[PDB]
Amino acid sequence: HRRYDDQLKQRRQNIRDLEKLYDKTENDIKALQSIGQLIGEVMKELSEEKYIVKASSGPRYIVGVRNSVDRSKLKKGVRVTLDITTLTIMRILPRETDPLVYNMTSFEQGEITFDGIGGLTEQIRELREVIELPLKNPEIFQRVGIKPPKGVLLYGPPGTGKTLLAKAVAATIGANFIFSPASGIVDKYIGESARIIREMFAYAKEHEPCIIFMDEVDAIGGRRFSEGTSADREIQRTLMELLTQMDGFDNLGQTKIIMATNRPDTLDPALLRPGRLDRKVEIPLPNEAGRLEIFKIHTAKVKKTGEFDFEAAVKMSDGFNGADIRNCATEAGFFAIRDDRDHINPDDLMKAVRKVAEVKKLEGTIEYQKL
Amino acid sequence: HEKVTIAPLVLLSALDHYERTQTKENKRCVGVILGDANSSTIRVTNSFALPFEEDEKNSDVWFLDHNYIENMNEMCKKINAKEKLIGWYHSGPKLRASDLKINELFKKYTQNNPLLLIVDVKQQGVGLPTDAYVAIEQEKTFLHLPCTIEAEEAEEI
Amino acid sequence: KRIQSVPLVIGQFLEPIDQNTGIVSSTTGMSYVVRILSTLDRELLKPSMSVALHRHSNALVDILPPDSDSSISVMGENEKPDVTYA
Amino acid sequence: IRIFRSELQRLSHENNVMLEKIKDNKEKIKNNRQLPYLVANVVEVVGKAAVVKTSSRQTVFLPMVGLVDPDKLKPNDLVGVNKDSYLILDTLPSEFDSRVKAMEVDEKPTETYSDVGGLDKQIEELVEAIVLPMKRADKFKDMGIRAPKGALMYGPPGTGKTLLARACAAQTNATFLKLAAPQLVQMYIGEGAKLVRDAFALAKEKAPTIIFIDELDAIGTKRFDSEKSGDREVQRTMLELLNQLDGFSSDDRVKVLAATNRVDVLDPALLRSGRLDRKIE
Amino acid sequence: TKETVYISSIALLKMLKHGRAGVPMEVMGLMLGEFVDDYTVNVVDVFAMPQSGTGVSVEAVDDVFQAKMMDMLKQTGRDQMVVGWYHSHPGFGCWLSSVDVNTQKSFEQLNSRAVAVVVDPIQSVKGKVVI
Repeated sequence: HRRYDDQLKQRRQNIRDLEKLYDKTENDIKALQSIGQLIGEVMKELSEEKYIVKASSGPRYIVGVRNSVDRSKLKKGVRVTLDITTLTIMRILPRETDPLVYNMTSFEQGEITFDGIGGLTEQIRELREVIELPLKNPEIFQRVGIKPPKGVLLYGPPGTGKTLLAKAVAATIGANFIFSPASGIVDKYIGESARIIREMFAYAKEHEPCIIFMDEVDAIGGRRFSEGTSADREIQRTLMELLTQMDGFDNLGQTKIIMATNRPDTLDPALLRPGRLDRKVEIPLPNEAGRLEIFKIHTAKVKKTGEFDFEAAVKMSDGFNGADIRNCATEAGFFAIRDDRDHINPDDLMKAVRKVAEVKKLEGTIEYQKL
Repeated sequence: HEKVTIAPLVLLSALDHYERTQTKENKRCVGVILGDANSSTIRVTNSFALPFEEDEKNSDVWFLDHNYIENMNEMCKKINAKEKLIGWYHSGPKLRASDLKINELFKKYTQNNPLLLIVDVKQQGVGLPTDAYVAIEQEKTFLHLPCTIEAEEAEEI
Repeated sequence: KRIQSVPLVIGQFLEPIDQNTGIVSSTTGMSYVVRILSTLDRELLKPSMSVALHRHSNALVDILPPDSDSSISVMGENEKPDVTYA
Repeated sequence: IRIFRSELQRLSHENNVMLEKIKDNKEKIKNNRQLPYLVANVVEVVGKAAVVKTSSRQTVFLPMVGLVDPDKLKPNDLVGVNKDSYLILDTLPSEFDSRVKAMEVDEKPTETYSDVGGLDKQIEELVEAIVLPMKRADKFKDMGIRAPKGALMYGPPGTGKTLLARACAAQTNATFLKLAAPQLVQMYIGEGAKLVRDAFALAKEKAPTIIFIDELDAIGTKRFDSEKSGDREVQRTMLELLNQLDGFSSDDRVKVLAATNRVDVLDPALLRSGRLDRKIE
Repeated sequence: TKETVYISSIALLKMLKHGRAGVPMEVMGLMLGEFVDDYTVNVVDVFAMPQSGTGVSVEAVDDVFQAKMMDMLKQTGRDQMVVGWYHSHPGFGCWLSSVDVNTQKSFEQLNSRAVAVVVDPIQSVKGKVVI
C-alpha cells in the first residue's frame, strides 16, 4: 500500500521546486511591462501644476505633476522621478548623489581596538576631546562658550599608527564614517573632483553622527598657487572645495574632519590657519616607555616560550616607529622555520631587531621643519 | 460661510439626464454627486444618475435602489480614489416635501454633512439657475450657499 | 500661444535681429535662431532674459519670469545670521 | 483511498500543461533579450527598486526585475539595460569596469631558477616572501605571524631583478599581472590613480597574482613646489599606491614585489612593515 | 476618403476629464452610441474602464467588470451598444502603437463596429480639442 505512496512523495520535492519556478517566470513578464523613468532635481516652481526640474542629462524641462504625489514635497531642492517620454513627475525619492560604495564602506568588522593602539595613550586623549567629548556631551562647550572644533590635523613620521586611529574609532563609537582618500576623489572628466567633494559633505545634513576622514594627503592639501603648472585648475579648485564647507555660512557642528598627512610643510598654510583645523594632534615616535607596550601587542598572538623579556629590544630600538616593531616580530618568525621550531626563540627576536635597524638607511629624522 | 463650486462637467451631466431618460408626466430625475466637502469650498468633480420613482398623489411612497450606490463606489475606487459621495441633486428648482426623507437614506453612506444640490433643467430663470442647499439642525433647515463654476483646464477648455 | 502646453526646452535670449524673430541659446548647448511668438513682444523681455523653447523645433513659446536657476536660486536668507558686527 | 492517490497523479499532469506555457514564456524572454545591453551603473539597491546610471550620464529609475536579486545587487555595479524601455536584462559578468590599457596575463614563462648561480642567497629571501605563504599559510596562522607583504630588490642595474621575477612566476605556477611604474604617469588627472586602483581591485578576484613593479625611480619623489618646476601630478599616483596597500588591502592574498635601480632617490615613507619588508641587495 | 463621426457634447467633457486627471499611464474608457449605415458613427455616452498599471494591454480589460456595469446602464436609459473605446496619449499626437493595434485586434471578433479613439487631453487645452 505504501509502495506507490513513496514514489509520489519523492515527486513532491520536484513539484514544489517547479511551483517556485512557475511564479518566478510569471513575475518576470510582469516586470518587462514596466519601462524606465528619468530622475531629476526640482529647481524652481513656475505654476501650481507646472514645475521646472533639471534632468540628469544636463538640460532642463518644464514638467507636470499628478494627483498621486504630494505638492508639498515637490518644492525646490527635492530629487524627483521624471518620465522618459511624457516628461512628467512620477514619484518622489530622497536625494542620493553618486553613493560610492568604496567611501561608504568603513570595514565595520572589528580588528584593531584601543588595546592595539597602546603606547599612544598620551595622544589618544587628544582625539577623545575633539570626537568623543563633543558627540557624547555637546552642552559642555556651550557652558564655557567655546566653539566645538571641526577639523583635526594628524601629522608625523610614517608608521606611527596614524591610520590605526581611524580604524580604532570605527570599531568602538559605531557612528557612520566615510573614508576619503586623497587619490580617490581626483577622477577628472569636467570639474569632477570639485563635485565629488560636495557629494561627501552632502551626507552631513542627512546623517548627523558622521565624521569624514582624510587618508595621507600629500597633494590636494598644499597651497601651490597658479603659475604655469600645466593646467592644474582641477586640483586648484579641489583645494577650494575643501576650504568651502568648513568656511561658508553652512552650519553643521556634528561633522568632524580628520586629515592625516606625512608632514605639515606640504599643506596649504591657509588650511593650517585656525577656523578650519582647530587642533593639530601630533603623533611623534613613541618614547622608551611607549615602545615596550608595542612589543606585547604584536607578540600577544605569537606563540613563544614562557620566559620572555622585551626590555632588550627597547634599547635596541633607535628611531623606530609602531610599524617597524611589527616587522621585527614578522622577521623573527622565519628564523625558527629553518630550524623547525614552532615557538620563536627569544634570542632570535633580537636578531630581527638588529636586521631592521639596517633596513632604513634613508632619512628617518625630521625635526626642525616639523611642527 | 462656506462656498459651493461645481465644474461644468457636473452641470452638463445633470441637465442631459432629462432628455436621455425621456422623463415625462412631470417627474424627477435623482442623481448622486461626488467630491470633497471637507474644505470650505465644496468642489463637485463627478456626478451620476440613479432611477427614482415617487407617486405624485402620495408623498409617503418613495423607492431608491441601493445597488447603484455600492456599484459606483466600487467603480470609482478602481479609477479615482479621491472621490467620495458628498450628496445628491434633483431635476428641478422647486423644493418638494421629500427632501427630508431622502436625506435619511444617504446619512449612513456619507461621512459628512449631506449636500443638497438643486439644478433647473428648464432654465426658466436668469443667470445661474443651479442652487445649493445645506441641511443642518433647525427640525431641519436648509441653508443655501452661492454656487460657482470651477476654473481649470480639465473642464472649461 | 497655448499650442504647446507641454514640456519645453529652457532657452536664453541673446540679441534682437528681426521683428518677431530672435536668436536664443538652449540649455542643450546648441544655439538656434527661431521666430518670436505673435502674442509676445521684444520690449517685454530683456537681453539676458531666459525664455522657453519648443521640444523639437526649439521655437520660442513662453517667456519665463525674470528669475533663473543655478543652485537653489539663492533666496539668500535661510537661518543665515549668527553673530553681529560687534 | 483512491481519492488521495488520484489527486496526486492529476497534480503532476496539470503542472506539465503549465510547464509548456512557462517554456513559451522563457522563449519570449530569450526573444526580448537582444545582444546590446549597453552599460548602466547601479548607484542604489517602500518597495524594492534600483537606480541606474548609464555611461552616457543619464539617470533612470526602474523597478526591481526578477532577473536579479536585491542581495546580489550592490552599489557601484555595471550591468546592462534596454536601449528603449531602460530595464535591466543582464547580470554582472564577475567583473566591474575593465583592465583599461596595460594588463599582462601570462600562463608561465620559459625561465627557471636553474639558469643562474651564486644568487641562492637572495633566492631564499624570495622563497620566504611570495612562495611559502602560498602553501604554508595554514602553518603561519598557528604561529600567529603575518605573511610578508613584499620586498624591495634594487642592487646595481643589470643583476638579477627582472630575471628572478620570471622564475617566481613560473615555478609557483600562479597568475602573473605586470604593472609598470612609468606607465602610471598620464596627462589626465586621476588616470594615473585609476590604473593603480583598477590593478589591485582585480587582484583579489584574480588570486594572489604577486604584482611586480619595475623601475620605481618615477614614483616616490616629493620635495616641495615654489614657482617653477611643476609637480604633484605624479604625486597623486603615489598616494594611490600608498593608500591601497595599507587600509583596504595587504592582508593575505595581496602581495607586491618591487624592483628599482638606485635607492638614492625614493620615498622614505614607501618602505614600511605593511608594504616592503625584506631589504634585498 | 473622409467620414463624419458625430460625438455628443456630454461625451467630450467626460473623455477630457478622465484623461486629463492622471497625466501618465495612458488611461482608457469605453463608449456607447448608434450607427447610420457604415458612413456615420454616433457616440452618446461613454464608459470608464478601471485603472491598471499595464498601460492598456490585453490584461487590462476585465470582462467581469464590463458585464456587470452594462446591466445597470440599461436601467438608467442607455439602450445603445458599445461603439468602441478611447485611449489617451499625453504629450504625443494622434497615432497607434504596436501594442494599441494588437489590443484593438482582440475586440474585432466581439464587435466589429468598435472604434478606437485617440484623445490628447494635454495639447487640447489651446481651445481646439485634438482628437
